[PDB]
Amino acid sequence: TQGMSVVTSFYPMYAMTKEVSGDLNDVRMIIHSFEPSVNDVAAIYDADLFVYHSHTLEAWARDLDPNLKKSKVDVFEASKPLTLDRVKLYDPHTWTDPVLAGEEAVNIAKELGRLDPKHKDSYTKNAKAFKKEAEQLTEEYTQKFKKVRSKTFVTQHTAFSYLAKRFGLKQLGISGISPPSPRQLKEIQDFVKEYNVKTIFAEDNVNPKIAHAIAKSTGAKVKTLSPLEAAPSGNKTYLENLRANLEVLYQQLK
Ligand SMILES: [Zn+2]
Repeated sequence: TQGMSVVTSFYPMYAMTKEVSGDLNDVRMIIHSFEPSVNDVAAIYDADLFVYHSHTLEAWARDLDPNLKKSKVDVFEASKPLTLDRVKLYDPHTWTDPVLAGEEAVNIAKELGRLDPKHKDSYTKNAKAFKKEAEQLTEEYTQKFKKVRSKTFVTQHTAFSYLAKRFGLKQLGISGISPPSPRQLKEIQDFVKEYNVKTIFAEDNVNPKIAHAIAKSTGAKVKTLSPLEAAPSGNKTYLENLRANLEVLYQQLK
């Protein structure tokens, strides 16, 4: 409507762009196994800016060909300047590390500014505030995590490896990069005991029966920890949502 038409692949892309773009543009949203519908694709070609995270995640972003469709959408890989770790094929889940969520918002600002130079400074300022909020979050939880009685946890999938590097914590996913054999089940329960883990973290929108069973047979409590891959209910900013989840983690490792 007003300003540029911006499309994004999934919640962390949507929320970072939205906060960095402030009230200037039109920001909309369209995961490991997701293919765009014919409507999604049409709406990408129709946009000025489509923001996705990594071709290691939304692999389909590469099949887009604005040249053929005589469209002028700018296909934009927001995590390019980020070094990704190998599994562990790379682990895409950088967004749950507050610092790295920062670098990526800063990057999305840069691109918005290329597309629309008049408000360049404005994108920049919003990115800086986001960055500086991410750093207050990193610090607060750097303090909090060095005084917990349990530094290890298990999550429904391997989505928190970056969050875990950042806070000196150890994680294991029941599934891997994407949402487990009989051996793996056994290995997970052994990991739980070797490290004495008191909470298995399910995620909403993935069937929790396997986490409950592991927890049951292992003396551990199931709880919920969101990779922020699906959009959260409510009206919190990206980092408010990331904070609430760091805090579930700490309440449980406390
Ligand atoms: Zn994931």
